[PDB]
Amino acid sequence: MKTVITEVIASADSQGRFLNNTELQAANGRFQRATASMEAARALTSNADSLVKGAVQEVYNKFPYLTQPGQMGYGDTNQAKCARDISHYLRFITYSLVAGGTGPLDDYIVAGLREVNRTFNLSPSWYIEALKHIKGKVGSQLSGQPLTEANAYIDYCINALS
Amino acid sequence: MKTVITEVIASADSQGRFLNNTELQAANGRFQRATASMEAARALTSNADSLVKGAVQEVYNKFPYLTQPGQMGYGDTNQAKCARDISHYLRFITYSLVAGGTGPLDDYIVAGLREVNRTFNLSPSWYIEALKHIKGKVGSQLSGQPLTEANAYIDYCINALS
Amino acid sequence: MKTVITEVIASADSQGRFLNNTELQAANGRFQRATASMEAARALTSNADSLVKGAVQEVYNKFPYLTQPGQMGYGDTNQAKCARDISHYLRFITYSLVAGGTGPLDDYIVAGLREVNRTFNLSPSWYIEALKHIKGKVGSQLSGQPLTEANAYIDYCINALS
Amino acid sequence: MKTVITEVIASADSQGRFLNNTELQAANGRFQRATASMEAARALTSNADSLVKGAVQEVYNKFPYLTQPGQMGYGDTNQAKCARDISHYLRFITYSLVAGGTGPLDDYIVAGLREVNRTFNLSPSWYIEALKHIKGKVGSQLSGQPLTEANAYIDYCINALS
Amino acid sequence: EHFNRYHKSGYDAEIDSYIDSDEYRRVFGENTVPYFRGFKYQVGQAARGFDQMQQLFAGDAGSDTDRGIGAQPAAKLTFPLSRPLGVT
Amino acid sequence: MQDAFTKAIVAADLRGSFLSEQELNQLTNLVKESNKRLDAVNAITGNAAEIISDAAHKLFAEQTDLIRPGGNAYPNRRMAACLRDMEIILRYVSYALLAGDASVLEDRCLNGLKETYVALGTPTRSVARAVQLMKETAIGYVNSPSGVTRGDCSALVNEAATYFDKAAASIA
Amino acid sequence: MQDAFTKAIVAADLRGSFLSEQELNQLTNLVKESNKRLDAVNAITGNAAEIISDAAHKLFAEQTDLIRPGGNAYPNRRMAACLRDMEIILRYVSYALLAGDASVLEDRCLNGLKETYVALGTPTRSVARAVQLMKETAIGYVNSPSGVTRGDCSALVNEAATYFDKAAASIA
Amino acid sequence: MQDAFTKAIVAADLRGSFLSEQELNQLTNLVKESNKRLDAVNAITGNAAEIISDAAHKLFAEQTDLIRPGGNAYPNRRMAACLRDMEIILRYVSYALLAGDASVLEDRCLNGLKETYVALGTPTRSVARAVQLMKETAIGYVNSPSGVTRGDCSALVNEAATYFDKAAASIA
Amino acid sequence: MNVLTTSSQRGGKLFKVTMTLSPALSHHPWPSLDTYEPSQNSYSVVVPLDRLLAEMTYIKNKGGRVLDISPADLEALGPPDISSVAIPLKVELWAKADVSDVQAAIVAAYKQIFGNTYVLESERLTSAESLLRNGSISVREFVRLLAKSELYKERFFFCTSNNRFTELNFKHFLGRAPYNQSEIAAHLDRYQTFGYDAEIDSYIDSDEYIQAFGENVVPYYRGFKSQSGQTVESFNRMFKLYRGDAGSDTNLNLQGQKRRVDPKNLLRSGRGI
Ligand SMILES: *[C@H](C)[C@H]1/C(=C/c2[nH]c(/C=C3N=C(/C=C4\NC(=O)C(CC)=C4C)C(C)=C\3CCC(=O)O)c(CCC(=O)O)c2C)NC(=O)[C@@H]1C
Ligand SMILES: *[C@H](C)[C@H]1/C(=C/c2[nH]c(/C=C3N=C(/C=C4\NC(=O)C(CC)=C4C)C(C)=C\3CCC(=O)O)c(CCC(=O)O)c2C)NC(=O)[C@@H]1C
Ligand SMILES: *[C@H](C)[C@H]1/C(=C/c2[nH]c(/C=C3N=C(/C=C4\NC(=O)C(CC)=C4C)C(C)=C\3CCC(=O)O)c(CCC(=O)O)c2C)NC(=O)[C@@H]1C
Ligand SMILES: *[C@H](C)[C@H]1/C(=C/c2[nH]c(/C=C3N=C(/C=C4\NC(=O)C(CC)=C4C)C(C)=C\3CCC(=O)O)c(CCC(=O)O)c2C)NC(=O)[C@@H]1C
Ligand SMILES: *[C@H](C)[C@H]1/C(=C/c2[nH]c(/C=C3N=C(/C=C4\NC(=O)C(CC)=C4C)C(C)=C\3CCC(=O)O)c(CCC(=O)O)c2C)NC(=O)[C@@H]1C
Ligand SMILES: *[C@H](C)[C@H]1/C(=C/c2[nH]c(/C=C3N=C(/C=C4\NC(=O)C(CC)=C4C)C(C)=C\3CCC(=O)O)c(CCC(=O)O)c2C)NC(=O)[C@@H]1C
Ligand SMILES: *[C@H](C)[C@H]1/C(=C/c2[nH]c(/C=C3N=C(/C=C4\NC(=O)C(CC)=C4C)C(C)=C\3CCC(=O)O)c(CCC(=O)O)c2C)NC(=O)[C@@H]1C
Ligand SMILES: *[C@H](C)[C@H]1/C(=C/c2[nH]c(/C=C3N=C(/C=C4\NC(=O)C(CC)=C4C)C(C)=C\3CCC(=O)O)c(CCC(=O)O)c2C)NC(=O)[C@@H]1C
Ligand SMILES: *[C@H](C)[C@H]1/C(=C/c2[nH]c(/C=C3N=C(/C=C4\NC(=O)C(CC)=C4C)C(C)=C\3CCC(=O)O)c(CCC(=O)O)c2C)NC(=O)[C@@H]1C
Ligand SMILES: *[C@H](C)[C@H]1/C(=C/c2[nH]c(/C=C3N=C(/C=C4\NC(=O)C(CC)=C4C)C(C)=C\3CCC(=O)O)c(CCC(=O)O)c2C)NC(=O)[C@@H]1C
Ligand SMILES: *[C@H](C)[C@H]1/C(=C/c2[nH]c(/C=C3N=C(/C=C4\NC(=O)C(CC)=C4C)C(C)=C\3CCC(=O)O)c(CCC(=O)O)c2C)NC(=O)[C@@H]1C
Ligand SMILES: *[C@H](C)[C@H]1/C(=C/c2[nH]c(/C=C3N=C(/C=C4\NC(=O)C(CC)=C4C)C(C)=C\3CCC(=O)O)c(CCC(=O)O)c2C)NC(=O)[C@@H]1C
Repeated sequence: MKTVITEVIASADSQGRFLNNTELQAANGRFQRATASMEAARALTSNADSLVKGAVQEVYNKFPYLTQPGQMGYGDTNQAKCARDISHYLRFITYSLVAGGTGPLDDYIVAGLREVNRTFNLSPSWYIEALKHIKGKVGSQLSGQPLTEANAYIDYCINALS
Repeated sequence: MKTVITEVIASADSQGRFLNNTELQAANGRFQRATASMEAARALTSNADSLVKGAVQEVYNKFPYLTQPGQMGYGDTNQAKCARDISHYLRFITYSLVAGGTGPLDDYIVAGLREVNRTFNLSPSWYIEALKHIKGKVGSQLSGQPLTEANAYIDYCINALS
Repeated sequence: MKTVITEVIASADSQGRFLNNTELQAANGRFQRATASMEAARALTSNADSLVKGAVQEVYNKFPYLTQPGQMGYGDTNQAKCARDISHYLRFITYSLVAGGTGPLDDYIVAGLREVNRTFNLSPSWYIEALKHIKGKVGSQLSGQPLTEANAYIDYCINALS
Repeated sequence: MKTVITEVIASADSQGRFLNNTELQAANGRFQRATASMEAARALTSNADSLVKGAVQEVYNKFPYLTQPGQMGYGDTNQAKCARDISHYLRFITYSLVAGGTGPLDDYIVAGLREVNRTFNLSPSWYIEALKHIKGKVGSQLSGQPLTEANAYIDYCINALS
Repeated sequence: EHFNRYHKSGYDAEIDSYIDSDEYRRVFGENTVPYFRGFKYQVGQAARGFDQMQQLFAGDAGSDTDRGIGAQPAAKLTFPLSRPLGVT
Repeated sequence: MQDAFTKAIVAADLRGSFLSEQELNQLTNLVKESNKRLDAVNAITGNAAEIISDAAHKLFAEQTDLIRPGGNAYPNRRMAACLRDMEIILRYVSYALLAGDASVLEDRCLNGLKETYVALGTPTRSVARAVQLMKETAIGYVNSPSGVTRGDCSALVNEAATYFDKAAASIA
Repeated sequence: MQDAFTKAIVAADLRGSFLSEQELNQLTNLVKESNKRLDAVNAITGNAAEIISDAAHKLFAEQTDLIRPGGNAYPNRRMAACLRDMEIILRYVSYALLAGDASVLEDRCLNGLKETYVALGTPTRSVARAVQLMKETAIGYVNSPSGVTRGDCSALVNEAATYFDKAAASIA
Repeated sequence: MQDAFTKAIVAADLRGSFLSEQELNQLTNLVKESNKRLDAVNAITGNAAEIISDAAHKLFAEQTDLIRPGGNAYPNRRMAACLRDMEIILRYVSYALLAGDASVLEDRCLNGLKETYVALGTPTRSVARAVQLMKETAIGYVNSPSGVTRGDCSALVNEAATYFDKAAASIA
Repeated sequence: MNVLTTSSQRGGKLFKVTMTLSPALSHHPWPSLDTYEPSQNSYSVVVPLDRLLAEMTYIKNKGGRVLDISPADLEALGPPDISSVAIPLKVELWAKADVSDVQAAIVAAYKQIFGNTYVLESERLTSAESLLRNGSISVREFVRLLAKSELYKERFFFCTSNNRFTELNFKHFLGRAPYNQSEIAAHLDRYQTFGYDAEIDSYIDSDEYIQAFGENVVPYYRGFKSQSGQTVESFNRMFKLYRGDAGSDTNLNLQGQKRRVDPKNLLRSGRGI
């Protein structure tokens, strides 16, 4: 899993060399940031649910036809799934904030994203809206660096999805 | 040349991906530290000379026989060289402080150190004393993080020499 | 470009050996089939247009919302493109029939399909319908082996798209 | 073992793809040809013996000295072997006709041919005559494609031997 | 082919693709250090083998170094590789 | 490798004999079916994507836990693998079907598969299940195509089954 | 590789001297801007996908022929490449922007690029165009972000430009 | 790679058009000749060894010096190469003949061959000569087989020639 | 072979793969027909999870075939600790044993006779236990009853091969592992004519059983310590037959009943038959 700390270790390990000042400087960077990151995670974790409801909802407004019978958005099972999925995205994001790297995101969400989505005919677009809607809400509960961090990670996914 | 900034770029580049939050965190670390680093360099640069004299000198006290005729420490040419050399070590150290990485040290000093030293029968020991003596003096002009940084780099060489 | 003939040459060539009876047998197969293949192509080529109209149309019936303003199906430019695109698919299919291999399809259509489609947000689904609708029409003008051939190639794309 | 069918599988398998129309066309070729091939085999199988006698014989006419004492052609053991060997060649040829590929020939006869022959001082020439004589006889019992097939394989060996 | 591989999957997969390539395995499966197979005819070779290998391989004193000026030199096989056949 | 023809040869070889006339007649008739045989294959390959897609849906509806955190098909990365694998198995099966022989399937594909699954902690049972799910869907197509001359494919259908089953068994 | 700091070092080295106080003050100042610098980069990376997407659309609206049969962006395969390339160039540019030095961009990306394009028959002109289109879009984001402390980024903005332009020039 | 069919396609593609009815009729008739075409190839492959053997004998009878000490075919090792080369060229030619297109031959076999020969110091003229010697022998077989239905092969014969000649020319 | 790292520098579970090498897969750079080094007939590689699929396909597409795959973490684990079996412990059932002592024996017997394998309340045998503790049955005789019991047959003898059942038997009834191919052959022939009961009888009846823990001693593990007339390799075979504490003989596990001792290893100790 890719976090700042793991990477410098890895790099040191490959070369076969002790951790020297170079790497520690980097580490120092992380952990300094953490304070903001951690704050952001506390905020998302708390409002989770509400964010999720709002998102799922949004998607339907954005793509009305999904809720029509014979579509994907239709019938509770699917709605349940839709909820579940977004929860996941969120969950991971928090993780990544705390871990201080994209690592968690990469391994759970991103790797294999395309093919899964292809085989089950999940349209990236949807997810994206979810995220965007989220981003917008988060853009109230947070501020300054905490906010900035939250965004970064949220986006990271947008880009991976698109 | 290995600095924090170059490394994260490199790592990003290998994976083939844009610089994401992971790397920036690291970079940030380098930049915040710089203030201390820079301070240290200003201090060494100024007292350079005095440090050098003191060191060279020390070495002779430590290894009296060097100054006897038919030895290496003997006759001005050699003394001049001895001075020159230590100057270099110092010079590079400053560089490394400023560059925020061992890079400068590795490429100028360390790579090829052994063989040079072997072929000309320069005893690592000597250099080491020089450094140690230096370290001790620096341990007065500096304090707190500035100091800490100075040490790190000075040591890094000790270890490479030994 | 992958056709029967090119492949056997390739395989022969890799091993470093003359074309022996093994390969010619294969070639013979391609040539015998051609008569049917060629027939199919003449049939598609002639009805091209009509097939295209029908398809494009279909897509809109299948996905009404596309024609609404602010969507992709909306505004003539897009419709023009939509037409163009399907034409292409067809064109290539004919090619492949005649060339006696998927080659033409692979190199024009398939390779890079995903990424193009991702970057411009073309939904595979659409294309698919187009094709299916086509397949259904073709299932009248043709019969026996000619038909069979037509299908094979049409499908090949369906699978690549999905 | 190299037959048409095995090869297309192999090629398909390497690229990691399903058997598509390209390969089936090829396969079809093998099967269509079979009818002729099979016919040829029935013909050789039946006249085997007679072909063998004739061949062995021929060789001796062509190279009288072989039958002199102290030579290879001399003394029954050797004659027996000589017979055996040619039988083999024939046997395999039939196999190859039926298998629809050189495969059987390659693996039994051809691979290692040279070294065997070198170490035991079997002169390729001999075998060749055998074959040629055969080819000539076969050129009566067969006709049209059946014939053509028979030749191909017979030759294939001539070339390998030479 | 390789440039695409690198863009999908990065330097590690790029490198792995040469060592795991069938060609590498057949000539020097395991237990054999790689040697210069160029300059002599290799099945499948394609002409241009010999000519391009002479550009990539200087003398035995030459090396592939960057130390002269930091950058590696430019490809030097791009123009070859894309030459038409001379009017027969 | 091997296939129906080559196989018969090899047998004959060890006896040291020309092919028996009886034995030819196996092959002679085998040829006659070719066309049927081909169409069968064509049907699978044509529907491939779908076959899988379908089977998967059903697999996950049954064994909900596979897709739950802590399950074997979670997260995405894993899911992807699971799909990929299914497909492969299918691919091979098809190959066999054309060859007219299990071998190819056994040797390239099935050999070592169980053990892999074991080492990973993949539940072999579920894998097997998937394979069957696939089987049924596949037959579905083989047996109900479009534009094909009407006739009896049973013989082929059963052989298809067997291949699927060898797979199921050796994995399981 | 190289960046602003390392560079200054190297210069100093050949003179054989400690770093001039004047020169330190370049770096000292450079540090102070860091935060700005970072955000700039962050902005690009965050919008990457879009930047490209956008630029492309505009590129193809202008030079219709690229996407017509016989053009260089046709067929799909080629199109894909063209997109890929754009992205890469961008990626590097960003890198440079962080480093505070063109080098990385020059050495990995720009060096030999023209000639490649030439050999392939890719029209260098159009490539250059794309790069600019990108430039403008990118600046767009760098310069108009959200939730960031307001101040002046011009200095950075211009340096960004230059990088884009070095690219445009050497390709062209 | 390329061949007769594929080629026509490609042309059509750049026009952006479905195949002309006229153009189909090229391919339609090309098919009809297949059988002839095949036999031609079969004839070469069947006689390969001989073709070479023969050509060589004649080559060395003419240019005695090649086989004299200090010549290019001396000693054994060199001789071997010379034979090997002949074969290769032949092999390719055949390939082309089947494809119905020079390309394959031009790209893998011919392109850069001259330069190689130059660098080695092997006398290009002699090589060319050999190629012709081969040509004549080969045609010999193509044109005079046994058990083939008698008819006109000229068309194919000439195309064969051309291939050989492209070779001769580009080497020379 | 030993694997030195469990995981790659990039996170990734390494997996040891064992194949039969083929000339194509590796060959000497020598003139003449390609030959793999004889010593590496069975080659082993440790690959990260990512390259595992590619690695295995390539092996199989050549004439290679996969002998087995195993996670590197299970591999590169200590050989089991022999602490508990170095000195078995031993249980004696005195005459006029009080209630507890009889219980201890029973437990111990089930442990050794069945392996770690668990015996459920319903599986347990009241009748046999009944007899012990009002006299009438020897510990030796109880042991016979257990090996006669279906419980025993269902686990050991009805799932695995008779080849496997023999050594399975050896270990339970005698601490020893089997020495030599002959022992395995003798038992197999006994089983074919006499049947299952006679074979079971022949281990308890054997003097080796009598000489150690002859009567009224629960069998203990003689193997893992030096025994008379025991081939040195038998000691190694005991490490294969006995894997750790909390490792059992289980029909239950996937492909449960297999051979711990390869036939070839038995042949080394002795051949003749
Ligand atoms: C929400 C916008 C839409 C929606 C979603 C939806 N998802 C599925 C099925 C799956 N969703 C995922 C996604 C994930 N699973 C994971 O493990 C992860 C990573 C942690 C993600 C992001 C997966 C894998 C599936 C496949 C099967 C499964 O449920 O696990 C469906 C069902 C579609 C089907 O037929 O299989 C749906 C509908 N639901 C909606 O209503 C929105 C349109
Ligand atoms: C000082 C503690 C002792 C001493 C030193 C001394 N050094 C040399 C010669 C060399 N010393 C170096 C060192 C460097 N040159 C470099 O380029 C670098 C990297 C930037 C270093 C660290 C080198 C390379 C030389 C060899 C070439 C040269 O002529 O400088 C000598 C002379 C040895 C000789 O054989 O002439 C000496 C004596 N002198 C003292 O008094 C101390 C014992
Ligand atoms: C039709 C089902 C829908 C539709 C299509 C549509 N396509 C585009 C843009 C492109 N379509 C393609 C496809 C191809 N171009 C090729 O070169 C090939 C291979 C020969 C194919 C299959 C491409 C590449 C483009 C992108 C570049 C271009 O402009 O051609 C659009 C425009 C979308 C955009 O500009 O972002 C549209 C709308 N239109 C409809 O009405 C259907 C929904
Ligand atoms: C017949 C034209 C001449 C002749 C032949 C002859 N052969 C041998 C010995 C061998 N012949 C072969 C050939 C094969 N063995 C195989 O397995 C195969 C593949 C199916 C072939 C083609 C072999 C291998 C041997 C070597 C040893 C053996 O026992 O086979 C001999 C004996 C020579 C010797 O040195 O032992 C002879 C004489 N006999 C004639 O009269 C003709 C001149
Ligand atoms: C899907 C129905 C089930 C599933 C599959 C699954 N597989 C893996 C991982 C691998 N599976 C294989 C498969 C093969 N190895 C071979 O040799 C062949 C035949 C040629 C196949 C088909 C392999 C090699 C792997 C390991 C390497 C890889 O990355 O694929 C996983 C992932 C395991 C992990 O921990 O990452 C999964 C999930 N498992 C399920 O949940 C389904 C029941
Ligand atoms: C069997 C599952 C179903 C079925 C099959 C069936 N097919 C035919 C006949 C033919 N099928 C083909 C198809 C091909 N031949 C080829 O060369 C290729 C590869 C390019 C294919 C795909 C052909 C050519 C024939 C012969 C002509 C024809 O189509 O009639 C039959 C008829 C009997 C026969 O063996 O010829 C049958 C029965 N039909 C069913 O009812 C099943 C659902
Ligand atoms: C898009 C704006 C234009 C375009 C691009 C295009 N590029 C290629 C092919 C390649 N381009 C590169 C690019 C690079 N090589 C490098 O090393 C770097 C820096 C690291 C870059 C950016 C390379 C390697 C290739 C060659 C490999 C390949 O063919 O993929 C093509 C394809 C050319 C072809 O004929 O196939 C294209 C189309 N072309 C346009 O139309 C735009 C103007
Ligand atoms: C410039 C293009 C636009 C802009 C940027 C801007 N940023 C700041 C200040 C900060 N921004 C950051 C951002 C980061 N620091 C980090 O370490 C990281 C990566 C982990 C980021 C992304 C931070 C922490 C600061 C300092 C705290 C703060 O938010 O104030 C400024 C203020 C100037 C200064 O810091 O000296 C500015 C101007 N804002 C604009 O006006 C431009 C559009
Ligand atoms: C024979 C007609 C004439 C002859 C030939 C000859 N060739 C060599 C050496 C080489 N030949 C080649 C040629 C090829 N490389 C390719 O890629 C192809 C096909 C695409 C060919 C045909 C090569 C590469 C070599 C050099 C390496 C090698 O030996 O394999 C020689 C030997 C000369 C030397 O000094 O090596 C000769 C003699 N020369 C004659 O005299 C005949 C007229
Ligand atoms: C031309 C150099 C010579 C010649 C050729 C010729 N051939 C035929 C007819 C056939 N040739 C073949 C051969 C094959 N068909 C295959 O499928 C394969 C690969 C396994 C081969 C080798 C076949 C089957 C035919 C059809 C039946 C037949 O043999 O006649 C003809 C007849 C006319 C035509 O256009 O095909 C001719 C003329 N005849 C010559 O003059 C040269 C001797
Ligand atoms: C000949 C007297 C007997 C015989 C030999 C024989 N060997 C093989 C196959 C192999 N033999 C070896 C031997 C070696 N490989 C080595 O590297 C070394 C020296 C370092 C030896 C001695 C090997 C490894 C093989 C297998 C792989 C390979 O081909 O290299 C065979 C063929 C077996 C097969 O089925 O492939 C034979 C026949 N066997 C006899 O019949 C004679 C009694
Ligand atoms: C419960 C937390 C989980 C679980 C357990 C489980 N275990 C078995 C079977 C056995 N487990 C052991 C355990 C031990 N053997 C020992 O001697 C020790 C330490 C001394 C332990 C802890 C053994 C010996 C067995 C094998 C014998 C037997 O099964 O009778 C099973 C049964 C396996 C089966 O398929 O029958 C289970 C279920 N499994 C779960 O579901 C939990 C996660």
